[PDB]
Amino acid sequence: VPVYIYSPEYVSMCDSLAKIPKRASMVHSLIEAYALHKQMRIVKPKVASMEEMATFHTDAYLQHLQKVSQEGDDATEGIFDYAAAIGGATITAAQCLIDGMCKVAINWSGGWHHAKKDEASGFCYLNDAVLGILRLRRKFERILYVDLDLHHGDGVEDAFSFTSKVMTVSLHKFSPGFFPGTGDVSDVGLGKGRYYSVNVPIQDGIQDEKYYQICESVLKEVYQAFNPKAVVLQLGADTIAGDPMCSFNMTPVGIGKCLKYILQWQLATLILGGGGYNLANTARCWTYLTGVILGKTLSSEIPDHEFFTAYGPDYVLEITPSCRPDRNEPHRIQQILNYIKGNLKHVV
Amino acid sequence: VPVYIYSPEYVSMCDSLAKIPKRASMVHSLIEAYALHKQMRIVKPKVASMEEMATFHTDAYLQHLQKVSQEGDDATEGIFDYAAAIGGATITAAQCLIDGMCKVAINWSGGWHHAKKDEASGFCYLNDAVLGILRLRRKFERILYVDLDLHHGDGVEDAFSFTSKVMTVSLHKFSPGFFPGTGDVSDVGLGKGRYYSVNVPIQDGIQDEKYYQICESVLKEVYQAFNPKAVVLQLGADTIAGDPMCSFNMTPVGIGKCLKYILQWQLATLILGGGGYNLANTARCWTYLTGVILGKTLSSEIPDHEFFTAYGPDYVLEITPSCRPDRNEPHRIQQILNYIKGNLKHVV
Ligand SMILES: Cc1ccc(C(=O)Nc2cc(C(=O)N(C)C)cc(-c3ccc(C(=O)NO)cc3)c2)cc1
Ligand SMILES: Cc1ccc(C(=O)Nc2cc(C(=O)N(C)C)cc(-c3ccc(C(=O)NO)cc3)c2)cc1
Ligand code: NA
Ligand code: NA
Ligand SMILES: [Zn+2]
Ligand SMILES: [Zn+2]
Repeated sequence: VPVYIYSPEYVSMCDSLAKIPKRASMVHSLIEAYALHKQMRIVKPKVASMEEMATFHTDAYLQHLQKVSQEGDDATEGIFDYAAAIGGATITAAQCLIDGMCKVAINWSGGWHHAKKDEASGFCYLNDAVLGILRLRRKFERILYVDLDLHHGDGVEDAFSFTSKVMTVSLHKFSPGFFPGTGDVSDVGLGKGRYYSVNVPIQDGIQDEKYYQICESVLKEVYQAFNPKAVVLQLGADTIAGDPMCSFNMTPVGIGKCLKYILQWQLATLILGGGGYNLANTARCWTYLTGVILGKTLSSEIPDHEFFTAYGPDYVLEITPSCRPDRNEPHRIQQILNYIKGNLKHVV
Repeated sequence: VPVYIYSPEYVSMCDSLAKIPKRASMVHSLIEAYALHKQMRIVKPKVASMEEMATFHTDAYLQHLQKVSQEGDDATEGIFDYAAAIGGATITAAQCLIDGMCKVAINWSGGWHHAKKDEASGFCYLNDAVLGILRLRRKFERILYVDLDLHHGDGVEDAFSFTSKVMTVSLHKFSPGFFPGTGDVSDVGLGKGRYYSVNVPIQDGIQDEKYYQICESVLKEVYQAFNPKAVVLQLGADTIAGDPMCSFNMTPVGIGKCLKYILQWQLATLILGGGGYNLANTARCWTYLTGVILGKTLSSEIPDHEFFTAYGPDYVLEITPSCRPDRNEPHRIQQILNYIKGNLKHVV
């Protein structure tokens, strides 16, 4: 059955740093509230060690990061303790997969895909996704990373754009001035890790229907033109309607079919989170996806949990798309899918 | 000359509160660097007292904020202090105007237009703009509040919904899911003040010419129809191209014109800053604008000051639009321009 990397101390840990909200708690609180945890194997995460974070980051960086982590912004205090934890969490998820414990491991507080080996970007100071991928390598030769967060999962792409052992697929918003700004379809990787990096530029207003069509064909091509052995899926919920981001118009269900599509492969999957700046909703989303993984249909009545009052004013689990246009012209998308399939003709 | 509300103590204040990043020193540091300050009157703000704040907020509210602000995130500590300091700063600006000390009073760290009398909203705890409006109402009768920050300045509209003594005009983005969510053009005030609340809902990618041209038409009709005596202008720099918000595609010049226009009126104007989450960008903007207020032209190159590295790699004060389309279907805009001009018939 799935593994849920959870421990009170970890949740409380992912609700700290000067500019952090209590999203870890709300997410757990609901998964707990619908009793989904009861259907999972809970594992308590470890705190990664400098030596482990260092598998991907430069000693120099970790040492500095740490140094500052106590001082604050003289970057706040905690970041290193914080990072160490989530990092540890992801690695624990990978370890369980590797140790044929589960075929699905979950770390919803992970997904910090904007960090580099020697640099922090997009409030990510550790690339817990790379650390897990690396960890999967020990038994899995080919790893596939799918990023469904609204932003480009550069950190990870970048981390591996020189090998063909790790393939990444990032569906993100791509518009001049939108962060990070990287990820156009022509960005296929470098040297030997060329054509093993996929990016699908989408625009605002895509809904469940078109988003999945793109998800599925792309994944379809990939799977057979890369034949992976393990998957790292990051599901940042900034594509879900409601979110400050106000860019895509998705609901947990769309993302849920994209999730089912992967799960069916029957491969070792590491499930991460990432953005989701509409607390209640992000919690609605990963709690929904956690149901998908369990094969349980969830009630639409938000239980009476410590954070109930925040699921106003309808207090139900479904999310309704905002009344916003799709600026996605259906043929441009076809131009991209085509391109990609071409790029894939170079993957062996 | 114009007044610049600066205080070492005020900038240190405004550059901290746990998740408050150093935007205040950046803006001063650059205005200071271009030596604009030398041509203004630097006035030290006062802090606001419970009573000054109470002018607009409920003692209950004021005291809750007060309490928490001591504890911290047990919302950090300071919030009350921060609020009362920034409030104090607008109050001072307005008194200067009232005393006919100057014609323009600047407080780039104010413009927290989302706060309610008894509720914080959109990161705003105190509504330092209202308090300044309420301070102008001692001497002035008809106050006009123009809000050119990406968002609807609802807290200040609400505050004056039933009075025809204050007219609020807000140009902002209005789209299903975009915060705060209010501001349609059909939100014209209530009872005694119906038609005294003006809202201009725009879409993404508007640039300097379309934007200005709209601004100018509403302000012309508003000026002739409401005939103001003092102005309160909020210039949140989140419309500028670059900015995380990736919504409008403006440069300080399109906003510089709106400001210049308002200034042609020769009325006591209070300038407030506001959103602007691209620090170097915001500083550039408000430095350009302060130069507008002074009527001076600035070096395209950035002087060398404490936050110099931060303005690279082309170290200049201009900003270039982004390659994103404008979604303001021309015909729809006019519809607004007309509903408004018709609404402005019933104003005395
Ligand atoms: C009140 C307020 C509201 C919003 C922002 C905001 O958007 N901040 C802000 C600025 C920037 C940015 O441009 N940088 C280069 C760091 C990036 C982000 C940002 C947003 C989302 C993600 C993300 O989804 N990571 O995968 C990363 C980074 C946020 C700041 C203040
Ligand atoms: C990484 C990250 C990036 C961005 C945000 C973010 O946008 N937060 C966030 C959430 C909400 C919200 O929905 N509320 C109900 C508070 C509103 C705002 C928000 C955004 C912009 C403004 C503003 O520009 N006022 O003029 C005010 C408030 C920001 C949060 C995290
Ligand atoms: Na996505
Ligand atoms: Na506005
Ligand atoms: Zn994101
Ligand atoms: Zn704003």
